[PDB]
Amino acid sequence: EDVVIDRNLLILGKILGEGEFGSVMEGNLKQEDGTSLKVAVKTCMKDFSHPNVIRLLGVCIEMSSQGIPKPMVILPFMKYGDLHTYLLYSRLETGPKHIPLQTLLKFMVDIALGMEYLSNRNFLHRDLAARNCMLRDDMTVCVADFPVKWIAIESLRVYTSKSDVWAFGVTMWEIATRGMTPYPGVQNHEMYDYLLHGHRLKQPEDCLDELYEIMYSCWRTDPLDRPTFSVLRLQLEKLLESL
Ligand SMILES: CCCCNc1ncc(-c2ccccn2)c(N[C@H]2CC[C@H](O)CC2)n1
Ligand SMILES: [Cl-]
Ligand SMILES: [Cl-]
Ligand SMILES: [Cl-]
Ligand SMILES: [Cl-]
Ligand SMILES: [Mg+2]
Repeated sequence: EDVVIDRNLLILGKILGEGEFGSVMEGNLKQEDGTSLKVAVKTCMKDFSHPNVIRLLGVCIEMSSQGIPKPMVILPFMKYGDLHTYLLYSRLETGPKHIPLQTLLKFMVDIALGMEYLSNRNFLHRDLAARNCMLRDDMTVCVADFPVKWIAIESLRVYTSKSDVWAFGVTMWEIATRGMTPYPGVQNHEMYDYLLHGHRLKQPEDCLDELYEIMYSCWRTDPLDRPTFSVLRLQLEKLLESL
């Protein structure tokens, strides 16, 4: 209840994208200090506080004409949008400049730092992917939105933090390939058999051997054999310093 906001401080606009239970609308939130803030409205998070984890600005429950409730979650606006679509733009003219290797690692580290936070609070993401990572105006990444080619083999139906590491591994692959779909040539219904027979995501063309080892360690068959987010973050931070 301490999260709720009076709708009269909210103005909706265009549609930014399509979400799970409905569409996401841009909007203006009139802040306490009287100013107006650009926000995103989707049409457990308030306890989260971390720069690489999406913050919740509040919630609105607009009543309809018939009285059926229309809940709305107020989130920050990020002009650079989801990270998946950003990777695709970068390899085109007009879009963002060619993303260097170092910057790509900074994305991975940010995500790693964000998952380290949620994993310390023993919170499972259950849907980590490059599409669910947003780029702030300072080009830092934050996790949000908490599908077969991202799910861990053991979960194909048990889920732990080590499954988030699996998804994190795939996300690293998405980033290193600048927006490729996982498992080219393989179809969704073949994934369990494909993984069960020991096959994993192949190494990208220009990717570093020591960067592939890190993301490969995310797909070890035994979840307990996989590294924690704290180990992963430091490995990426150290690989980044060696450039
Ligand atoms: C995780 C979503 C938080 C909302 N913030 C935001 N800000 C700007 C854009 C944005 C920025 C540029 C262009 C379009 N949308 C955006 N797109 C959504 C991303 C997720 C998707 O499921 C729905 C749309 N979200
Ligand atoms: Cl409105
Ligand atoms: Cl945020
Ligand atoms: Cl962009
Ligand atoms: Cl592959
Ligand atoms: Mg999403």
